[PDB]
Amino acid sequence: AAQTNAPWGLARISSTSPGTSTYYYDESAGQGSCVYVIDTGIEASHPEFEGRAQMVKTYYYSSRDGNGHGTHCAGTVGSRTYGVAKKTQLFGVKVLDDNGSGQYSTIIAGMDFVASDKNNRNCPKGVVASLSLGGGYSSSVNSAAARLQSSGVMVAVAAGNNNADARNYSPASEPSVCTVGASDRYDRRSSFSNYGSVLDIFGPGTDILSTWIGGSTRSISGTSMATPHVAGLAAYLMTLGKTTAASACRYIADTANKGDLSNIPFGTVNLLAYNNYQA
Repeated sequence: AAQTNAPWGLARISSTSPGTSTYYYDESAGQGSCVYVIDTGIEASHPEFEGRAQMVKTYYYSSRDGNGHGTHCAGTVGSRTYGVAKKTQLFGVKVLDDNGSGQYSTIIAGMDFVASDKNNRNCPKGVVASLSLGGGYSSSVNSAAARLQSSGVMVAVAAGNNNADARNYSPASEPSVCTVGASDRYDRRSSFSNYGSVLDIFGPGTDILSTWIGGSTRSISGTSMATPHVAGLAAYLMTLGKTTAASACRYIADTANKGDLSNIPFGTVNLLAYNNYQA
C-alpha cells in the first residue's frame, strides 16, 4: 500500500533515503495487534482513530486527554493518516495528568496494569506498549518496564530530550526495553535527543505531524514522537509474523538503516527504524 503526501516520518520509515513523501507498507497494517499508549490519555473520538482507540485506565478524575501529548503519540502509532500501524487497536492508560506530569508510583502502577490487562484484550498478533515519558534514574521504574517486557509486551520508551547520556534517565536506561532516540528529516540526530550505549534505535522525532485534542492536528518534536514510530513499527512487524514481542527490538535493530544518521556520538548506535517493505 502507498500513502501519498504522508508525514515525513512515515515516509522515512519505509525508505532507504531521506527526502521522500510517500509511505509504503503491507496492507495488513498491524491488524490483530494492540498498542498501549501510556501517557496523558487519548482522544478516542478523533475521526483519525476510526473507532480503534479506547481508554482503558486512568489514575485521575478523567480518562480524557486534556493535554494533547498522548493523543499525538497515539496518532503516530495508529491513526489513519498519521500512523505507522493503521489497523492496530489502541489502548490508552492515563498515568500523566493534563499538565503532562505524573508520579513514578503512578507510572509503575500503569506498567503493571498493562502487563495484566493484556489478558483482558484480544491481540492475537501481539502486544506493544509505548512510553513517551521519563525522568531521572530510578531502579524501581526500570524494573517495572523490565517486568512489562518480560510479561510478553514489546516495550518502547523515549530516550529523553536532554541532549545527554540516557543512562541517567528512566525508563530509558532499562537494558531490556527498546530505548528510542530521535532524528530529523535530514537524517541528523535531533538537537535535543539523548544518546548513549543504552539506545537501541532512532526514529523520526523532529517536526512530527499527528493528531491533537479537539479533533485537530499539529506538528511537535521530541523523543516522545520517535517512540511511537517504533512502537507502531513493532506492531506492524508482529502482525506480519516477522518477529515477536520478545525479539522485536533486536529485529528492528537488525533490519534498520545503518550508518545514515549524522551527529551520532561515538558509542551510540547509528540505526534508523525501517520497515523493509518491498512494494
